[PDB]
Amino acid sequence: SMADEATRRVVSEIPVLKTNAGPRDRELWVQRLKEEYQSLIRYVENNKNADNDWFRLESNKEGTRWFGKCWYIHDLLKYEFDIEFDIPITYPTTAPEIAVPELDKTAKMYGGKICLTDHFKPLWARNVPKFGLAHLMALGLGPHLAVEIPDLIQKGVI
Repeated sequence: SMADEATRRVVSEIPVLKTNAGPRDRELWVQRLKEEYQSLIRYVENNKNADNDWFRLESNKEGTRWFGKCWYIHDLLKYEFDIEFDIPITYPTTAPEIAVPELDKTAKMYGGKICLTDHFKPLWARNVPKFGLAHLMALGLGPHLAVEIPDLIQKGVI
């Protein structure tokens, strides 16, 4: 319950996605992407109320390449990081691999691609295709930054 209660507490205000289709899937992809932007923009607006407007994302015309910025705040000091990911052909079953290239200074990184907890993959698999890029940010990058950025600051690499 407690895995289930926690996820829900983090994402219940984020629009659930419905369409089970990846980039190759024509109108279903077009519909999927509209769900991605729907879910992304509500999260971002909710984040403004939370005084935790911690990321911007944008995509190419076909919505297969993503890039943007995240912001972490430690001891009142703000840190910015460039982020990117491509959409796997197998999305939304296969979660994308988020890259923070400029950190490629930490061991939790293979080219620029961060290393999430072993707990993320099962968490994503249990929810396919309801979770999207909003949830990847909310349940993946978010908790990663809360462990990684304090560690790197302490290690004097940031």
